[PDB]
Amino acid sequence: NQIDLNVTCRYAGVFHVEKNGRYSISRTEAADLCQAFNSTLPTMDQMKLALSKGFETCRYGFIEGNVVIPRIHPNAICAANHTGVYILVTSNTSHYDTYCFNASAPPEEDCTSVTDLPNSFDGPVTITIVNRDGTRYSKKGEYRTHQEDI
Ligand SMILES: O=C(Nc1ccccc1)Nc1cccnc1
Repeated sequence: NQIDLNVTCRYAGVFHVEKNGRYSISRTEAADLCQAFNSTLPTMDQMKLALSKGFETCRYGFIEGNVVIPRIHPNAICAANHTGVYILVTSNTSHYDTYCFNASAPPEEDCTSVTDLPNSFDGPVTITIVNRDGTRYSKKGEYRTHQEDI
């Protein structure tokens, strides 16, 4: 009973979380997942500020109200070569990665690793935070509050 959560640098408190190496998070799960990091789904304004500080990914993820990809450098296989906060408009499907926003993180680029999951609750899952540099932090718990996400 294991969940891997790959996380990134934080940029103005915003970071990306990919679960189990696949698009696999629902909007309800995303809010619960960010809550386990004492975080919330970013607002568009928070995401735009993070982008301005150097944040980009090549993965769709929830923010508050939309599913987006922050892009700095045009890449044909990331958000159709767009720059800025690219907003997904048309999709059949409901599961993506998520972004999260931690107000207590540093104001600009924070590329230190994540070494805790401070607000997970008691539960049976081995949850492993996987940093981009491969460093890991694991703890037994749960973060999902909606049965349909389990
Ligand atoms: O904030 C964190 N831990 C913590 C919380 C309160 C007091 C002391 C430590 N971890 C974290 C979360 C989201 C992104 N990066 C790091």
